[PDB]
Amino acid sequence: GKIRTKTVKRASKQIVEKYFSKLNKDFYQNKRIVMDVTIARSKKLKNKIAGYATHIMKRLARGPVRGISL
Amino acid sequence: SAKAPKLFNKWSYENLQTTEIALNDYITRTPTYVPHSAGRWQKKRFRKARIPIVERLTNGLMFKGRGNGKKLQAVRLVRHTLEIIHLLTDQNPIQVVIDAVSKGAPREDSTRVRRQAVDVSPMRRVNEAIYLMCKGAREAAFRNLKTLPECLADEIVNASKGSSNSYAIKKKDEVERVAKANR
Amino acid sequence: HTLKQVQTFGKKKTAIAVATVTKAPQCNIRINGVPISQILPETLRAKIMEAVKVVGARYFSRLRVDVRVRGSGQVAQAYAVRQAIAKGIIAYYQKYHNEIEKAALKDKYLEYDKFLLIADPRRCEPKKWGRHSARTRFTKSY
Amino acid sequence: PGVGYGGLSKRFSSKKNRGSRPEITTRASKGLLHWCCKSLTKLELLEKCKGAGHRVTKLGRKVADTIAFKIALRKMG
Amino acid sequence: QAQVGVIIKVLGRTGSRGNVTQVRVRLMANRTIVRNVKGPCKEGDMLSLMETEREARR
Amino acid sequence: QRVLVKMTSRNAKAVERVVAELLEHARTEKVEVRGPVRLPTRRLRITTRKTPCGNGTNTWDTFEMKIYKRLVDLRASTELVKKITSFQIEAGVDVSITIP
Amino acid sequence: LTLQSESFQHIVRLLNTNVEGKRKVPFALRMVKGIGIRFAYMVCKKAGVDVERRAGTLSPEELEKISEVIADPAKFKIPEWFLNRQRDPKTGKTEHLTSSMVDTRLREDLERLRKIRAHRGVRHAYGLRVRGQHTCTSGRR
Amino acid sequence: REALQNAVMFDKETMDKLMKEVPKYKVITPSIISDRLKISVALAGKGLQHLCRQGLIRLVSCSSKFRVYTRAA
RNA sequence: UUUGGUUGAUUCCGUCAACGGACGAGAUCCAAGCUGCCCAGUAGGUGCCGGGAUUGUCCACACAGGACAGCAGUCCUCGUCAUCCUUCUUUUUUCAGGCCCCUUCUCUGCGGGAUUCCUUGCUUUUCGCGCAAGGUGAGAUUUUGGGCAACAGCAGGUCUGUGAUGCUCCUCAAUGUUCUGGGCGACACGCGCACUACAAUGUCAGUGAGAACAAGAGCGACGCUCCCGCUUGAUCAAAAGAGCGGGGAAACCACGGAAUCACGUAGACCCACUUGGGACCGAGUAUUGCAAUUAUUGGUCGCGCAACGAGGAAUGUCUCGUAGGCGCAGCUCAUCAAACUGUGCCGAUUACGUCCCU
Ligand SMILES: [K+]
Ligand SMILES: [K+]
Ligand SMILES: [K+]
Ligand SMILES: [K+]
Ligand SMILES: [K+]
Ligand SMILES: [Mg+2]
Ligand SMILES: [Mg+2]
Ligand SMILES: [Mg+2]
Ligand SMILES: [Mg+2]
Ligand SMILES: [Mg+2]
Ligand SMILES: [Mg+2]
Ligand SMILES: [Mg+2]
Ligand SMILES: [Mg+2]
Ligand code: NA
Ligand code: NA
Repeated sequence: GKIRTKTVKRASKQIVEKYFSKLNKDFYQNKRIVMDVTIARSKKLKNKIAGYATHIMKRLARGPVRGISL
Repeated sequence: SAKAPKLFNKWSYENLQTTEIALNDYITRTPTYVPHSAGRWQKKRFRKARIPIVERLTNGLMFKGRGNGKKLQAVRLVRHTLEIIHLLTDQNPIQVVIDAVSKGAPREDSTRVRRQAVDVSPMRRVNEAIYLMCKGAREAAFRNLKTLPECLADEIVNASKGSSNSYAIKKKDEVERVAKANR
Repeated sequence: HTLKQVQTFGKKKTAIAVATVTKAPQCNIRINGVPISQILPETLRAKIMEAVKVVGARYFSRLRVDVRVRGSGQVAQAYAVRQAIAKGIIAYYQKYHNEIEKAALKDKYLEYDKFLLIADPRRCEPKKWGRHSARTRFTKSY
Repeated sequence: PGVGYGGLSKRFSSKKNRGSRPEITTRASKGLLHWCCKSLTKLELLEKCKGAGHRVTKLGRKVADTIAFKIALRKMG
Repeated sequence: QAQVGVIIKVLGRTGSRGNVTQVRVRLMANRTIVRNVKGPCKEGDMLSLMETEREARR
Repeated sequence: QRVLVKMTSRNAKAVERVVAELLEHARTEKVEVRGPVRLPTRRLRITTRKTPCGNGTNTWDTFEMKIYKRLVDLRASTELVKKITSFQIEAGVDVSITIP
Repeated sequence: LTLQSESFQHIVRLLNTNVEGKRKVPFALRMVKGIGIRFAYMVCKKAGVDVERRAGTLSPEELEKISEVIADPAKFKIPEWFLNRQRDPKTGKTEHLTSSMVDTRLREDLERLRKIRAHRGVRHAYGLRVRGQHTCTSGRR
Repeated sequence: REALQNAVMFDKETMDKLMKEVPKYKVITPSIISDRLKISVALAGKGLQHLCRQGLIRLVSCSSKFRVYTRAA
C-alpha cells in the first residue's frame, strides 16, 4: 500500500498554509522548496511531503479544502 | 542490409499459421536465432505468454534433479529433434511443433466442487500441451536403447497428426471422456 | 589522418566487458584475443553475433572491435560482450556521425531486445542463518 | 610466459569421486608435467626464464605458428 | 465438434479453494452464456465449448 | 615517491579530518602532494549463537568492524617532512610514515 | 567391421574362470579374481594384445601369452608397488595372487590373527567391524 | 521382458542387410539400426560410418553424441 | 481504543461522551542495483619507437569435411590511407624494453535519484482516503534483502561461560588438585537429520574457455614457529624430501586457469545389477603428534557374487537471478567436515488466488 501517515500529512498542511504562494502543481519545483524550509533528516520523508503538498495544490485549484484555511 | 532471423540459421518463420483461433494469441511466432533469451518472464501474470514457442519447449526439457538448470544441453537436444522431425514429415519443423501444441491438451476438465465439468482457458491449454509432450518423451527414453531426441520427435509428430500413440493424446481423451461422463 | 576511437562497457551479473571501437583498414572482432567465428559454443556465438546481424554488417564496415571480459561464468560473459558491442556502435555514431543515423540504429536494437542496450539489474541474493539458501528453511520433524 | 609446474597443474585438474563422500577438486601431478617440460626443452622449443618459470624460444614460436598456417590452408591430409 | 466463444466480463472466483472463475461468454449468433473456467483467464480470451445447452449456477 | 603517509582508523569522520588538515599544512607550505587515495575498506565479521546454553531455535548474531585506510604521497626534503607531520593526531587514528 | 568366424567362443575358460566372450579384452579379464581394471590394461599391453578386440576371437597363442604375464608380472617389468601381497608376513616375498589363491590366502590371514588372539582376530571371529567404525546403527542385518 | 540379445560382430546375413536394405530408409540412426538388426549400438555406429564413406547415405546432423543420416537418393 | 470504506498495519478518511498524550507500526540503521565530485609509482588504458613470430599471381580446399561475420574486386560508378599476434619474470641498451599522455572500466567519504510523479479506468449518493493497467525510467511499489522491535507472561533452558550468586554437601586414604591407564564409540533392535546411488538428459579418457567471499607469523623446542611460489628430486609412480625466494596482506599467492559447462573428439561402452553403485575386507608405504592398537590422515594394487532397477500409509520447504543442481572459503583445527556460517556459477515449471484443511 501507499498510504501517507499522519506525520507526512500534518507537515504538508503546514507547508501549504505558510508558503501557498511560490508553490505550484509541479513535484520537482515543490521538492526544492520543501528541502529549503524543512529541518527533518529523512530524504524519503521529504519526498513524500512534497508529493502530498502537490496533491493539495491540485485540490485547491478546483475548490476549498477543509483543513487549510488560507 | 539485415535479413529476417532463421532458427539455427536453417528454418524460417515466414509462413507460420495457427489453425486453432482460440490459441492464436498465446502461441508466439516472433523470429529468433536461438532458443535462449534470459529474460524476466515471470514478473507479471500473463507475461509468460510472450516467450517464443520453441524456447517454451526447451524450458520444459530440464525437469528432473539431474536436469535442473542445463539450458545449453537442452538447446542441443532440441536442435537434433527438429532435423528428425523434418525428415519424418517433410514440412517446416516449427509448423509441426505449433500443430502439436494446438491439439495436445483437453478442452474440458473436471474439478472437485461430487465433481463438475468446467472449461479450460487458452493459457492453460498451451501450458498443458508442452508439459504432457515433454513428460511422455522423458519417460519413454528411460532405460531404453532409443535416445531422447528420437523419443521427442516421435511424440511431437504423433500429437500433430492426432494419433493415439502419443502420450499427450491418450491423456487428453481420458480426461475429456471423464468430464463428459461426469456431468 | 586522425584517430577515431570510442570506449564503452557492458555488464551482466559480476561480469564486466570493455570494448574499444576504432577505424581500421578492415573489420575485425576479437573477444579476449580469439577471433569471433572461433567461439566454441555455437549457441553463444550466435548470441554475440546478434549485435551485428540485427542492424546489418554494412554499419560495421571498417571498424575494429576489441573486447576484454572479466568476472563471471561463460554464459554471463557472453551477454556482457553482446551489450558492449551494441553500445559501442551507438557511441561511434553519436560522435563522428549525425543524429538521424544514430536514432535509426538505436530503435532497431530496442525493438529487438531491450537488454542489448540496458543492463539487467539482477544479482545473487544473500544467505541467512537458519536457511540452507536465500529462501529454503531447515526441515521440521515433529 | 613464465608459468611453472604448479601453474600447469592448475590447468589440467579435474574432479575426484570419493565414494559415499562429496566430490572434491584435484590438481594434476607435478611430476609428469616436469617430464613433459624436459622433453620440450631437449627439442629446444622451451627455455627457463631469467627470473622464474618457462617460456617459448624463437624456434618454439616459429614452430607453433607454422602449424597454425597449415590448418588455415587445410593441409591436414 | 466444438464452438468458439469470447469472454466479455469476468464475474469472480468461485469455489472454496478459489481455483475456478465465472465468466460471461458470447457465441459466434449473439447468444450469451455464463460458464465456469479453470485456469487463468482475462477479457477477450476464447473458449472451445463442447456444449452450449448449459448454464452455470450463480 | 619520497615519503608515503598511511592513516588507518575505525572512525570515518576522524580519518577524514586528519587527511584534510594534513593537506592543509602541505598547501600552506607549497609542497607538492599526490592526492589522497581511498584504499578498499575492510569488514571483520564474527557470527555466534545468541544463547548461552544451547536451547530453543538456533539464532545467530553478526558483529562487524570497519577499517578505513587513506594514503598520501609527499615529495619534500627530509627536515620538511617532520615539520609537516608534527601536529597532534585525534584519538583512534594511526599514522605511519614510510620511505620507499 | 570384420565378419564373425566359426571359432568365436561365447565362454572362454581362463585360470579356472568362465570369461564372457562378448566383452572387450580388458573388461573380460577383470572377471578373474585378482585382476582389476588397472591391472587388466597393463596385462594386455605387456602381452601384445590390442585392447580394442573382443574376448572371443582370441587365439590359443594369445591366451598362453596372457597366462605367462599374469603368472610372473615381475619378468615383464611390472613394478613392485603395482601388486597385491607386496611383502608376505610369513615368507617376505612379493607376488600377485589370482584365481582362488586370493580366497585361500585371505583364509590364512584370518586364522593367523585368531591363533595369537589379536584384537582384529577377535572381532573377525565375532562377526563385527574391524576398522574402527561405529556399530550402534550401521549394520542392522 | 527377457533380454535384447544383440550381437557384437557382423554376420553374413546382417552384413548384406546393412548394405542392401538400410540405404532405403528415410531416417537412419544407430539406435534405429540396432533395433531392426539385432546388433549393438556401438557396432551399428561403425557400420553407418562405413556406409557414409561409401556414399550410400548422407550425414544430416552431426554432434559428439548424436548422428542423424538419411538416404542419399 | 465502536461501526462504514481503505491499508501488511489501531495505516488513513469520515463519524463520534469524549478530550488530550505516550509506546509499538512507520520513520532511523546496514547491504545491493543507476549516477556527481575526488583518486592512484598497491587500479587500469589508448598512442608512437624498439625487439620476436606468421605472410598467399594462379592452382591446390582433411581420409567422408558443412552451417555461420570482415573483403578495391565486387556490386551496378561511388566506397579502403596503413595484414595480424605477443612483449610475464627480469632489469639490462639488451638478459628486451623505453617514452609521452589520459580516467570509460577498478578503488570510496560525502552527495544526487523514486514521489502513486504522469495518463486512462474504477472507488459508500457526492467528496475524501485509495486501487488496477499502462508511461517515464537503472529501478514502479514498504524499491529489493536484513537488523531493531511495545505491554503482559511461561514455575520453558542455563547453578557445564565467568573472581554471577543464597542455602546445603565433601573437605588431607578429599566430590579439591595432579599423574598413569581405560571410557565417552561399546551392538539382537526402534526413531530424527544428512551424504552417496539405483544409470545413456549416462559412465570413463582427453582437449577449450572461465568466479566471488575471504585467510596468513612471537609457552616448549640461535634466529625462527604462519601462508605461499620457482626449481630440484628425475638416466624414471603417487605421496615425500631438499635448495632459493616472497608476503604484515589492493604490492606475495595472482593475469586468483573452481566445479556444473563446452567440443564436427569423425574417442571407448550399448540396456545388463553392466565399464551402473562403492559398502565391506587384505597387503605394502609417507606424513601430524610426547603417544596412531579400538584401523588419525593421505596415496597404491586387489575385493565389487553388499544392498540398491525410483521406493506403501504418512510427510518437509518454496513465488525470481528464486527452487533445484555445482563447487569454493572461513570456523572448529598439531592431524581429521558426510556439520554450520558465508560466497559465487548454471538456471526453470506453476500461481498473481482462497478460506476447503491447519
Ligand atoms: K533439525
Ligand atoms: K549454586
Ligand atoms: K557423544
Ligand atoms: K528419537
Ligand atoms: K557440529
Ligand atoms: Mg560418489
Ligand atoms: Mg555431489
Ligand atoms: Mg477498552
Ligand atoms: Mg486488504
Ligand atoms: Mg564406477
Ligand atoms: Mg587406489
Ligand atoms: Mg581402493
Ligand atoms: Mg559391477
Ligand atoms: Na557420481
Ligand atoms: Na540413523
